[PDB]
Amino acid sequence: AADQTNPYKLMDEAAQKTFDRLKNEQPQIRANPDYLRTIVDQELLPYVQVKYAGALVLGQYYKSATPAQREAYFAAFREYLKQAYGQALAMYHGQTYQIAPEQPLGDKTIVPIRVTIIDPNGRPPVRLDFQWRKNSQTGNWQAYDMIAEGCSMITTKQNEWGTLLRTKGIDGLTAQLKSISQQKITLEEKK
Amino acid sequence: RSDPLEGFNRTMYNFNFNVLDPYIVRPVAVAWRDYVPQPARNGLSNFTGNLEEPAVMVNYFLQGDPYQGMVHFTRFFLNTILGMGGFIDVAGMANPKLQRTEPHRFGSTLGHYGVGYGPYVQLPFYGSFTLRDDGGDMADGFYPVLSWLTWPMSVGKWTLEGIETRAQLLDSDGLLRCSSDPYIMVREAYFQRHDFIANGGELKPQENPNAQAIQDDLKDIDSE
Amino acid sequence: EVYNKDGNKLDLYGKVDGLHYFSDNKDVDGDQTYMRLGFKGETQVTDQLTGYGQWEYQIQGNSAENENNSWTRVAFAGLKFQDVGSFDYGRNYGVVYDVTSWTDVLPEFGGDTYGSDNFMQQRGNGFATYRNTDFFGLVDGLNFAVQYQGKNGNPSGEGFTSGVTNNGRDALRQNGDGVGGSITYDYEGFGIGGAISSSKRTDAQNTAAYIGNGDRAETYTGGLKYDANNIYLAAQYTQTYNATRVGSLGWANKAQNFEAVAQYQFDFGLRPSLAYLQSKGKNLGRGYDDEDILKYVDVGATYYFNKNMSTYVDYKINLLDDNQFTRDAGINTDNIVALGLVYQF
Amino acid sequence: EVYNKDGNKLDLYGKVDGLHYFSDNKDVDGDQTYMRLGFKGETQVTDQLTGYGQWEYQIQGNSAENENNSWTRVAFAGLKFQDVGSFDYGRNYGVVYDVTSWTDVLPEFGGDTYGSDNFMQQRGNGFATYRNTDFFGLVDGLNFAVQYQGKNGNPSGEGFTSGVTNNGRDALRQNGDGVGGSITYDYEGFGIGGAISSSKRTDAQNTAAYIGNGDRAETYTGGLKYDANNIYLAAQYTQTYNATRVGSLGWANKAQNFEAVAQYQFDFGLRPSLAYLQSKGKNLGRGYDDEDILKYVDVGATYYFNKNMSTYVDYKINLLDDNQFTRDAGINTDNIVALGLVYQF
Amino acid sequence: EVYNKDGNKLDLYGKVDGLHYFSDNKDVDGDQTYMRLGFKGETQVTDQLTGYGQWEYQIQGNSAENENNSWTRVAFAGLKFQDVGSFDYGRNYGVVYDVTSWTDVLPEFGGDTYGSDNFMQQRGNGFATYRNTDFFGLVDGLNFAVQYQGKNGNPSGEGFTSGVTNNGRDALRQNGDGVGGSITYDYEGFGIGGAISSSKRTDAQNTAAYIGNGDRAETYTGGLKYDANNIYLAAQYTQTYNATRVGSLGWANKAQNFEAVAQYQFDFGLRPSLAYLQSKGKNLGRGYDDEDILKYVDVGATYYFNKNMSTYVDYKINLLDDNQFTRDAGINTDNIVALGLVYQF
Ligand SMILES: CCCCCCCCCCCCCC(=O)O[C@H](CCCCCCCCCCC)CC(=O)O[C@@H]1[C@@H](NC(=O)C[C@@H](CCCCCCCCCCC)OC(=O)CCCCCCCCCCC)[C@H](OC[C@H]2O[C@H](OP(=O)(O)O)[C@H](NC(=O)C[C@H](O)CCCCCCCCCCC)[C@@H](OC(=O)C[C@H](O)CCCCCCCCCCC)[C@@H]2O)O[C@H](CO[C@]2(C(=O)O)C[C@@H](O[C@]3(C(=O)O)C[C@@H](O)[C@@H](O)[C@@H]([C@H](O)CO)O3)[C@@H](O)[C@@H]([C@H](O)CO)O2)[C@H]1OP(=O)(O)O
Ligand SMILES: CCCCCCCCCCCCCC(=O)O[C@H](CCCCCCCCCCC)CC(=O)O[C@@H]1[C@@H](NC(=O)C[C@@H](CCCCCCCCCCC)OC(=O)CCCCCCCCCCC)[C@H](OC[C@H]2O[C@H](OP(=O)(O)O)[C@H](NC(=O)C[C@H](O)CCCCCCCCCCC)[C@@H](OC(=O)C[C@H](O)CCCCCCCCCCC)[C@@H]2O)O[C@H](CO[C@]2(C(=O)O)C[C@@H](O[C@]3(C(=O)O)C[C@@H](O)[C@@H](O)[C@@H]([C@H](O)CO)O3)[C@@H](O)[C@@H]([C@H](O)CO)O2)[C@H]1OP(=O)(O)O
Ligand SMILES: CCCCCCCCCCCCCC(=O)O[C@H](CCCCCCCCCCC)CC(=O)O[C@@H]1[C@@H](NC(=O)C[C@@H](CCCCCCCCCCC)OC(=O)CCCCCCCCCCC)[C@H](OC[C@H]2O[C@H](OP(=O)(O)O)[C@H](NC(=O)C[C@H](O)CCCCCCCCCCC)[C@@H](OC(=O)C[C@H](O)CCCCCCCCCCC)[C@@H]2O)O[C@H](CO[C@]2(C(=O)O)C[C@@H](O[C@]3(C(=O)O)C[C@@H](O)[C@@H](O)[C@@H]([C@H](O)CO)O3)[C@@H](O)[C@@H]([C@H](O)CO)O2)[C@H]1OP(=O)(O)O
Repeated sequence: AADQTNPYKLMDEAAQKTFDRLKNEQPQIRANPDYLRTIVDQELLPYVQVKYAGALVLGQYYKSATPAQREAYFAAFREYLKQAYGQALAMYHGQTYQIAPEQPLGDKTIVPIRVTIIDPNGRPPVRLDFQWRKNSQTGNWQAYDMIAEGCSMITTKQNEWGTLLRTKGIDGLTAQLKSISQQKITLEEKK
Repeated sequence: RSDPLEGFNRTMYNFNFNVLDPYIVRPVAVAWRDYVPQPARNGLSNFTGNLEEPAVMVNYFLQGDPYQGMVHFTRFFLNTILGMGGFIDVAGMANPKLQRTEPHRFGSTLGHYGVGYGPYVQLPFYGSFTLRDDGGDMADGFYPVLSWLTWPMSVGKWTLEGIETRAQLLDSDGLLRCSSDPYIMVREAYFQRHDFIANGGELKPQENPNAQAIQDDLKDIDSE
Repeated sequence: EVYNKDGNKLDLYGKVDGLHYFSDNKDVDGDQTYMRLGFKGETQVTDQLTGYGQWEYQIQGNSAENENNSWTRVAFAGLKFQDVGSFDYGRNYGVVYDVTSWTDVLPEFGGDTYGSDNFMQQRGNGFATYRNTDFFGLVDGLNFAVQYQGKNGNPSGEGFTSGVTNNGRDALRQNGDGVGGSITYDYEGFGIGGAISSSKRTDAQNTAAYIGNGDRAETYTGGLKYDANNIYLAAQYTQTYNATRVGSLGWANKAQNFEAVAQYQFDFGLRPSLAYLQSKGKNLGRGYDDEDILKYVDVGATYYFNKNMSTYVDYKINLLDDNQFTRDAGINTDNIVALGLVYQF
Repeated sequence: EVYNKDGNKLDLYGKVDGLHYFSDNKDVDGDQTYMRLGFKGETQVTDQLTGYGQWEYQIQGNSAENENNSWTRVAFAGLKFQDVGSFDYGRNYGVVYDVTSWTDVLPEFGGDTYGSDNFMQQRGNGFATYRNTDFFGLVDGLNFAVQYQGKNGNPSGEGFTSGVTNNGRDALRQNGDGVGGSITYDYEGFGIGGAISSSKRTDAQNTAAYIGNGDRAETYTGGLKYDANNIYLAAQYTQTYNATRVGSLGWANKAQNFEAVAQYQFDFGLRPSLAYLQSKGKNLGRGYDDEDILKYVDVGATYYFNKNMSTYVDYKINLLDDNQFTRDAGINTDNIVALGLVYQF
Repeated sequence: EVYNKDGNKLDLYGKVDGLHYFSDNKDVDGDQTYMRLGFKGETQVTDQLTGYGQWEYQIQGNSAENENNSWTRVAFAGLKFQDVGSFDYGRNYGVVYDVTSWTDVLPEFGGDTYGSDNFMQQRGNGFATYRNTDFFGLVDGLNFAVQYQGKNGNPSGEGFTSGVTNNGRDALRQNGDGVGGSITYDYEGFGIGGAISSSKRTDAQNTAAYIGNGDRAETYTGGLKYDANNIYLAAQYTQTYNATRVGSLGWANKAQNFEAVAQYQFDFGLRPSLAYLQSKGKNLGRGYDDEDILKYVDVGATYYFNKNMSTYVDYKINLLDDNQFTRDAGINTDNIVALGLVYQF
């Protein structure tokens, strides 16, 4: 699960568990892409709450308001987050996962946590800078942001989902998360 | 809102933002932020605002604003007389309610009564450009204080203003290329700064569609 | 303010003004800095009979070291009873100023329709005023006063044997024994005032070297004031005979002064001020027929940083032509720009 | 007192004099409104040494706005040591005035026998006075002092040569280097005094255009006073040699000035005052013989409302004639009555 | 500091000086008692904006009771922000005076090369000075300032058809529109200063034979100071063109004047002083080739009792010789000794 006092330790443990599960069950992911999402739920979804990380997907639109717009950012967002994490994990074909040390974060509302991933085919390293936040409602170390290779991808859809919400409202993105979560992962094929 | 000229206005934007920006504007922005001291930059910023103060007050009077019209008049009088030509922010520290305000050109008055936006064209070496706001800015050249500036000195102020605003945008330059299509987010960003309630420039930095509304009820939302 | 003991309180005050004039006349432009110094004391003799005093002094700081230009503005003292009125003797304001005080709230160009020691139109010497407040405690806003003037004539010991007094001056600011009174009323935000004064003229003022003849000069005035909801709107009409100084060469036989002011108060400190002044002096006994004494429009704004310092600007639009009569009198006919800083402590 | 810091005591005193004159002689008729302004600070360097200093100013408020009259009354500084004396240099009072101050106790009149800068008779300029208290702490009430006077000549603005000083004056106010002293004794109620002074006369004071020639101007002045049981009695007779100014002609060769006053203090503040002064000459020149320079009787009362504001009425009756001697010297020969109130703070 | 309420601060300062000059020259011998009086207020408007003012008066106490010798020294007002510098308009000191004040350490003498109202070198009228401290809060000890001047010239009321000003004076203090600035560097005792001045002169300044003529007048200053370990050493040399007044003859085209002071404040109050002044005149007109205008050495000491009371003796040895140039100009060429007594409060 996620720790309540050390956010860096929880992130390092979650990254190691995800890498070990993918390597130990590599044939399972290829045989069934949906199976990788279930395994990622106990590795990457526990470390980042749906409500805490409700900015990358259905952040500006849908949200948890409007009575019926609840299965896009709070209820069904756990499966969508696992599917997104599973697709990225399935892209690698044996990439090494480096766990960062337990750096001192202190008492603050913004706890930046980053990891290092080195591919074995010679590709440039990708840094997963999952920033955590000490939310009062949820005491677990849940990441409030998702940054890949140094780029702030947490707010990528924040400024892009407003165009669809200006006409269809918050109900237009309610089914967007359901289709993404139900969609299987696409593993990268070597050419 | 759909806009004409879909074939054009795309290649020019890419060339202006991926070739001219990281080769000329970017190297000069780093030196300006570091080599030029902060008090020097602050003095230049207030000088540009003072030259447009006797011009934005007329815009408020045309639409009707006795309270806001006198606010700009006091700022110009104090900056020119008690600040030696507006080199310092005399009115900024004189009253907490008399701080710096975004200038309101002739385009604000036109949009208050309701005018069409028209086509959008990205002028070279200028960036965003529109016929109603940017194209309607050629109306204050007959008023005093602004007519005293010739073509070479006037264009220098525009370059200085762009350089000053580049320093504040250097810290958040990663979001420009974060989106798949940078042209889409740039057009919406400029439109959101000139299509507020009853025009009047841009509104406060907030998002109407339920901004930070789910953070107050995350106790039972984060459990799933 | 600086001393409060044994029932005596002293309120030291003043104001230092650094002012500059911008005009093409080359006669009033340049440095015009000046400072005001004085105190305002008050002593409580008993529970009913009180007393107070006031003194002022203006020193011009634009002069050189070899020249000094200083004068006393007001200097008077007297007692003040609880409910029967107050009486003070000394250098104080006249009776016409009690009604004209509502239309001279302009920052710099104020009170240009009269002059000091001129038929009880401004501050004068030897003024004995008896003023009663609230009509002996009967109605609110109804105030009245009665003033008397001494005798001032030719300078003492300088080639003069008739009309000589210990405080003699030139004939341009001479006046005899006169009596005047002013009545004002303010019920709720609306003010109504009117004063009637009459002062005798000395023998030196009846010579043939100056225009204007008559044994007694009578002055009439009247105006309305409105100061409510941070809005100022006042206008007054004045009709004086042989009282207003038309530049040099004595006074006009008949002048019809008209003043109107308008001011607004903002929440941040800016106080715009727009006023119009008119002076149609007719019945001139020197062939000049109907002429204009003073007519200009002043537009400006005053910004108050705090209760002890403020900044103001002014723009005097002089629309009066410069004919032969104006040149001889010496009245400015061109625009003058006034701007300066005031620090009141 | 507006400053009470550690050894930085400062007292700000002053008053406003609102008075009016009524007399047959128009040369003094009118108003004599003036005011007094100045500070008075005292320091404390050590347990024994003590520093002090005061300044007084007087400006006449009866003048117009085109001119003003200003002069410094007293301006001096010095140190005071415990039971050994004190020396201060500057504009101070003479040693003779220490005994003469018991006579001129009237609110407005009194002290008309002499004039300003009349050697050691009133407040002079360039006075170096050394004063002692209680005779080095030996006896009580016995005090003595000495004074030295500087030399003043013609102003340096115009070519006069001979004796010219920076602080130049006219030919009727110059003085030379003189030495003076005074001895006073203060008993229980009763009091006696005596002063002897002598000032050198410059070459511009004994010309052919002024009556009275000589080199020395030694003067002798006595004194008697009694301040007990709320009554005031004072008598003083003095002999002046070539130092009493008579009109504007010059100085009398020998004059016998006698003066005596009597004042009573009431419970409610009434202070009646009576005084008699004579200035009959003895050895006048240019045809004058046994001519009275000044002779008048002053009777009046003073009402004390409190310690700050007081009212008084004065009535002076001139007992001298109006012959050619008084007309030539321009001496007032008419009764003067002045009433008013003063406010001191 | 006699008033401190709701952010308003008023400070009263001044001194009394009794001077008795001893010299053979008749134009300077005699009493020279003067007094300084003024106030210094400061109002805190906001946290980052504070208002302030300054005023001072000088009244000579050596005059008689019928003459006035009072004049103003400094009278200006301005606003001060948190850290941008300081700007004030009014009667203030020039930019040159900010650098040349290092050698102006003598109690009474010193700084005789320049004069009052001599362009932007001392106090004057219509002075607009902007002073910045610590270079907008960037470095320590590096300060610079700029100044502006008016166009005061001939008096308006003198019947002159040429350029005139309301606050006019004689043809010895007029100045046109000019600009000036100064830069100063501070350190642990050591100091570097320098000022550059250039002001236009009116046409009336060079109408008659005024020795020195020119369209513009330039002034370059510079000096070093050392104030550490109770040691005061300063030396400033400047070269001015048509900016130093020779006297009653006119102006000097070229003037090379250098001054240096040396002081060492002892622990027991005494503060001995030693200064030297020199002024060389070059390119003079009317046949004068090369002569010295002013050259003397001042030796003296100052003894402050605790903080304010001080007694000082001065003796300046004049090295100049009597000739035709000094007689026509009117400059003393003899050694003088001055004694004073300053009581500050
Ligand atoms: C606090 C900050 C500290 C400083 C900061 C920066 C440092 C430096 C700043 C100043 C440097 C300026 C450059 C300079 O300083 O320049 C050079 C120096 C060279 C370079 C050095 C640079 C150094 C840099 C240092 C940098 C350091 C960082 C020398 C010089 O000084 O040049 C001189 C000229 N320039 C200036 O003086 C400064 C300057 C002129 C100023 C410009 C206009 C005024 C602006 C407004 C002020 C703002 C208020 C705050 O410069 C200009 O241009 C514009 C320059 C822009 C900046 C100006 C800022 C001034 C304000 C100061 C800040 C408060 C000046 O020209 C003419 C001027 O005449 C007018 O009077 P009139 O009223 O018209 O009569 C006005 N007069 C003034 O004083 C202005 C005013 O009073 C003073 C204002 C400031 C004072 C303090 C105010 C602050 C108060 C604050 C209180 C809180 C003025 O404006 C005018 O139009 C009219 C009027 O103002 C305009 C109306 C005003 C409206 C304002 C109100 C609005 C408020 C807004 C509220 C909403 C006009 O310009 O005179 C001679 C020319 O000689 C003649 C000539 O040809 O005219 C020859 C002669 O003519 C003949 C003929 O042939 O006809 C020949 C004869 O034989 C004979 O026949 C006669 C015939 O009998 C009769 O005529 O006539 C004769 O007439 C003579 C005189 O008249 C009489 O002796 O003048 C030049 O000498 P020259 O060049 O060396 O040869
Ligand atoms: C609180 C304490 C109070 C006091 C305590 C004691 C009380 C008693 C004091 C007074 C008694 C003294 C005796 C007396 O008072 O004596 C008699 C009275 C007799 C009875 C006395 C009884 C006493 C009773 C006591 C009671 C005890 C219980 C009358 C009289 O006063 O005698 C008179 C003389 N004596 C004095 O005045 C006092 C006296 C003066 C002497 C000066 C001493 C120096 C001052 C000390 C300063 C103190 C320092 C702190 O002397 C002295 O006894 C020395 C004693 C010192 C006394 C002063 C000290 C006071 C200061 C106290 C401070 C603590 C005086 O002689 C000449 C004086 O001239 C100079 O001017 P110049 O040089 O030109 O500038 C100087 N002028 C001064 O004023 C001095 C100065 O300004 C004032 C003094 C200071 C006062 C204030 C100071 C306080 C300030 C402090 C502030 C905090 C002065 O010194 C000089 O030179 C030198 C020069 O200063 C420079 C001095 C150097 C400075 C050094 C200081 C630095 C120190 C260093 C410290 C580290 C010199 O003495 O003049 C006539 C003479 O007539 C003539 C003449 O012949 O000259 C005739 C005529 O000439 C002719 C000619 O032939 O040329 C003839 C013609 O036919 C014709 O031809 C024309 C020809 O065409 C053109 O010429 O002219 C004509 O010229 C005329 C006038 O000039 C113009 O009308 O004078 C005499 O009349 P007469 O004899 O009766 O007939
Ligand atoms: C705050 C209080 C409340 C408000 C005030 C009160 C309310 C209203 C005011 C009263 C109303 C009427 C006033 C008026 O305004 O009245 C009328 C008005 C008409 C109606 C208008 C409205 C009225 C109703 C309004 C109702 C409103 C509700 C017109 C006018 O004004 O009439 C005028 C007359 N009356 C007055 O001015 C008011 C008035 C004058 C004053 C009277 C004295 C009263 C004493 C004061 C009391 C003190 C208080 C404590 O009298 C009086 O009514 C008495 C009344 C008392 C008034 C004083 C009030 C003081 C109040 C103070 C309270 C504390 C005046 O007569 C003469 C005056 O001259 C003197 O100077 P001199 O003696 O020379 O030195 C005295 N001059 C004064 O100023 C007095 C003084 O300075 C001021 C007074 C006080 C002011 C300040 C007080 C406060 C002080 C401080 C207080 C803290 C004065 O007394 C004297 O004698 C001497 C002296 O006072 C009296 C003696 C002293 C004793 C008293 C001491 C008491 C001690 C107390 C001890 C316990 C005497 O009266 O002059 C012309 C006449 O023209 C001539 C003439 O014929 O004489 C022509 C001409 O002559 C000829 C000739 O033939 O010789 C003809 C030629 O052809 C030719 O030949 C030549 C020839 O060649 C050469 O000569 O000359 C020529 O000479 C000229 C001049 O001399 C020179 O140009 O004068 C008249 O003009 P006209 O009638 O219109 O034509």
